[PDB]
Amino acid sequence: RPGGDTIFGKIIRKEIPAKIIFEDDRCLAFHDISPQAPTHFLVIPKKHISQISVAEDDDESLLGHLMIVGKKCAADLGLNKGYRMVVNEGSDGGQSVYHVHLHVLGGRQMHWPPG
Amino acid sequence: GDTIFGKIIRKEIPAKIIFEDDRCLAFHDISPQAPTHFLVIPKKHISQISVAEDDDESLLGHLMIVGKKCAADLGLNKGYRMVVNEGSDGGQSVYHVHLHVLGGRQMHWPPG
Ligand SMILES: Nc1nc2c(ncn2[C@@H]2O[C@H](COC(=O)NCc3ccccc3)[C@@H](O)[C@H]2O)c(=O)[nH]1
Ligand SMILES: [Cl-]
Repeated sequence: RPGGDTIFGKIIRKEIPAKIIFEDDRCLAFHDISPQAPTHFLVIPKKHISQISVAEDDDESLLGHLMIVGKKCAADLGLNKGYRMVVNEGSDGGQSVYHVHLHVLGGRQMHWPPG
Repeated sequence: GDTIFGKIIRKEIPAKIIFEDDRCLAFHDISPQAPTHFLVIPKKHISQISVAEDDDESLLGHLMIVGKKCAADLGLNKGYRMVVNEGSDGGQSVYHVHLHVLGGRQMHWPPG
């Protein structure tokens, strides 16, 4: 099954419901079920890549597309004071789902350090 | 307007450079928030991610690929966190797009 069987692969194939913000042939943006800010969504590739550390050189356009879609969705959601984009890698990064994903958080002041 | 990151790209002030190519520069953060904390920045002056153009897509992805390669070279085998801040709520400190890469300790949740 295209996208794999992580929760995110299931969401891509409409097998598990999600609150979808934007969808194209390359990616999907949807709200996080455990939000850490008043607005907290995810942008994921439809292609399954387990983690950023194994992304290939030719994935550059796709990874950049996640950011472009993320910033467009943030504007569409009225995050006019800004937002934070996060990619978690591995154990120290706090990655819990091994399908690459970009978090976008806003609607409150984000603090430093970022975790 | 120019920023301190422009000065770093132009080699006018020092930074501990990790990697450079024709289109980006990676260097250690002067105010590190983890045992390893570096930045990957485009040489093109994009002020913030909110104004990035569609044609910049692959350049933005290039920052992430460079970041992950630098992280491996710096020994971050247990993982790391990549961050882009936008605007005041995002805590963006310099108005030149930059990818933070942090590791060498457990990163926590929420991410700020
Ligand atoms: N809509 C929807 N979102 C989901 C679902 N199952 C998971 N998620 C979200 O995926 C993200 C994965 O994040 C990471 O990999 N690291 C962040 C993290 C997570 C836990 C503890 C510490 C850090 C998390 O923020 C989840 O809330 C789902 O069924 N539906
Ligand atoms: Cl910043």
